[PDB]
Amino acid sequence: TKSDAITQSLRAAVDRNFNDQVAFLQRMVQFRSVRGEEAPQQEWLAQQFADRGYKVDTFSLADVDIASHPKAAPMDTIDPAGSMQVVATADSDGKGRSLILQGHIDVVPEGPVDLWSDPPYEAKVRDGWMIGRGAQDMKGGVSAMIFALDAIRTAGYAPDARVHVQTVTEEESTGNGALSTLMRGYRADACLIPEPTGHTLTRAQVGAVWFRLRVRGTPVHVAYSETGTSAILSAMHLIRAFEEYTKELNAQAVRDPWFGQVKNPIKFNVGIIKGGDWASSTAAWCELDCRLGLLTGDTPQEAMRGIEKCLADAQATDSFLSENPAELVWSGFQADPAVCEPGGVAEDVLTAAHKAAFNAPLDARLSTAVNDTRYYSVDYGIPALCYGPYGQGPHAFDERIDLESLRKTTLSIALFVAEWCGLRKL
Amino acid sequence: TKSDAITQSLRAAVDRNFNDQVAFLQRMVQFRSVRGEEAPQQEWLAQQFADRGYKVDTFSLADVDIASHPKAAPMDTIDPAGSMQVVATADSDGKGRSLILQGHIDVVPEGPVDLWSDPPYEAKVRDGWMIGRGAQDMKGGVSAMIFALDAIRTAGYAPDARVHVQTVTEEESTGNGALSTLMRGYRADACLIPEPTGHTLTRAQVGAVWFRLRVRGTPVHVAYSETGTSAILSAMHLIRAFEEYTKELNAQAVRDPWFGQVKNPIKFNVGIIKGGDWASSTAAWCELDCRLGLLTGDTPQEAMRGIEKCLADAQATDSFLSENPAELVWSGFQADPAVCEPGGVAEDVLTAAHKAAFNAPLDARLSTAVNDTRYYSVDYGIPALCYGPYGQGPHAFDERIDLESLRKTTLSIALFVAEWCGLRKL
Ligand SMILES: [Zn+2]
Ligand SMILES: [Zn+2]
Ligand SMILES: [Zn+2]
Ligand SMILES: [Zn+2]
Repeated sequence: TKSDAITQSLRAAVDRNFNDQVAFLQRMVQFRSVRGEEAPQQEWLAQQFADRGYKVDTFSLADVDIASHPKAAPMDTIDPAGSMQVVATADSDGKGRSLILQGHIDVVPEGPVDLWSDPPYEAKVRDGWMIGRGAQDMKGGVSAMIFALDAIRTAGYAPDARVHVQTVTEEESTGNGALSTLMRGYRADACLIPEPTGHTLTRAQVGAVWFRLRVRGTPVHVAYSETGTSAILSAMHLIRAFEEYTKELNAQAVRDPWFGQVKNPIKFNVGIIKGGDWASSTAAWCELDCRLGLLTGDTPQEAMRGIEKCLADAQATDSFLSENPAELVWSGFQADPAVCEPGGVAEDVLTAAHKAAFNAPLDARLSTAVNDTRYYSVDYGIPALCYGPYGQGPHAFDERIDLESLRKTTLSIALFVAEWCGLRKL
Repeated sequence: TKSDAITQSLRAAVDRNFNDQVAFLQRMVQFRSVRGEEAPQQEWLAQQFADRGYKVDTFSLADVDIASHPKAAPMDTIDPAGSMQVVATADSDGKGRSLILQGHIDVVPEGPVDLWSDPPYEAKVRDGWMIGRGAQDMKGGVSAMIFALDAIRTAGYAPDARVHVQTVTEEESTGNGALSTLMRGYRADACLIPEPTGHTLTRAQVGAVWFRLRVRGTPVHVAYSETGTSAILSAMHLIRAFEEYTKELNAQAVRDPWFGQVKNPIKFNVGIIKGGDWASSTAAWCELDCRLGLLTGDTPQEAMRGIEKCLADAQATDSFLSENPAELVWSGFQADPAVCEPGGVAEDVLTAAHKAAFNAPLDARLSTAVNDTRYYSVDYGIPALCYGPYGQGPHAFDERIDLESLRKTTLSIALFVAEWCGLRKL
């Protein structure tokens, strides 16, 4: 009765504030916070936190000397001094369990704007969905965690333990934002990141390596092409080589504890290609930006050695590459895989919070995408939960988030905070 | 003999003026007259022609309504109103045969500047060679044609017939600059273009078609790669299809009366590639700029239909393309092949000039590259000769011209003009 009344009041608070929440998310989605362009979104979030009475700490990857940590990933052409993190702290003298709530506010490129059916940064709301780049992955989740805490406040309460609310860059490229919050000093008894898991807990997740191949060739006139080579055709040779390696890796994936019975869990992608200068000249250069997954039994340095070996073996079978060996650039992720070890108390609390919010059991799922919980649990021994709202089209056209999923997910997170941290009268 | 005397005075004249010729050529090479950026080079040439007493006509592709000609080729992103031609005319009441001397002053992109051993637009001279983009192809030949006429003047003569000296853009991409000189009204009893043929007459030359393939595909999270498709992988499928088609075309090439015994005379090249947005997103787009040659019995229209069919056939067999057909864009050349039929009087005169200058018989060769002689002969019935100096590396790193060759070729052209046009004493 005591317990049901507090729950029914948080539910009330979440509904009361929900119209504001959707507006809040729309504003976020309208920030085109692609890589390198996140500062305005973070400035806004900082002021939003200030408005709610949090102590606010904003700092860059350079402020914590990011490259000094062995798990920091290389930053390619992006200046670490411009890559901004925001951590809001509600301090407390309470006896409950402290919590980190974290989400990323970087979003992946929208792609060809003409292929979206509603514009990617307008945040059009339609038939109970909001369409936008970042709406699902993961600004929706970010709105859910902030408003979970607003709901507790609206209901007349405050968490009975220290809480940090973290908004980070670089999740989609390195993970260095998440890592920097830990380098900066922030700890808690648990961490929850509301990636768009469709109301599931991510039980295990792959890691990943980003790498760029820079290929040369011997340019000649097309008329004399046999006397030269093409860097673009040689790049294609390497793509085929990496595809074969990836098939070999997936044949071995059956030995993995968690992903053993999943079909082709290791994914290889050539995401960006550029090369050549002239339709009637042999291409002298070609660059490929790639990604390769790794499983729970692998480390990134093992996967990097494997990548180097695959490339070394493939250079020998191409004439242009025997005279012009391709350069390998570590261009981003060197990311650990992670497991949410079953049987933890944090998961028990989320199970009960989920039950109350969705009137269903909490399902666990595998993920062939990376997420930032890995830093919290692998590197800092913090129980970490990846769990969030439902939507469609991450990294795709017409990415969209289910607004009723979001309401329920916001409630679930609020209920989680209440049990995990405990409540006190505001 | 009297003809031997005139030849010796022309030999002396070319030698006297050669240091000036080299400085003139260096200045030309120092103009980075890549496509769209040729106007300063043309403004300088116009003035150099005015300084020599020629009547000078400069006009753009727009000024002749280029697109109105059936042999005009598409201009892609390049504004015809800014593509400048220069035609210098030396009128005569003489009874000799009139002559066009023509060269292109557009140069192909230099490619990775760090892979040149001497910078591409510095025109360094070392060990009897000049290194530079355009030095061989074909600013060298332009200097030769200009200084051949300067030698005739130095020796105390003028050509005894009308001469037009033409410098044009667009040879490396469409041929529209050459065609515009003819649409403007310029005619003569013969035309000579000093492409760097290594002191050979080009007997026959391929045509060519430029085309761009614009792919789509369905972008997803690499994590769910199989859910979607890669536009990059689909572009590769098309490249393979065009390579197979080119193979079939070369199988049929045995029936060409000029190229029938050449191995692989038809060349396919993918010169430029761009695609995708993100290492961890499936590529939604990919664009390829290509070139395909065609042989002397083929027409550009027929080649174009063949390219369209090859593409149509290949769309069927790719998943992403089966639902997202790639678009073909005509991107430049729609260039006729050409033949310099043997037995012509112009060739006889060139043969004599060549023997006098080089003490060697004139060899004739086949070319697997297009040149602008096609318009003069095919479209306007003007006997046209492609013949010029020796170098190395057209469209390649460290393009260079042999200065001893340049000097002798300049004499050869002077001797050709003297006999073709006749000479009168100043
Ligand atoms: Zn995410
Ligand atoms: Zn993502
Ligand atoms: Zn040329
Ligand atoms: Zn050329």
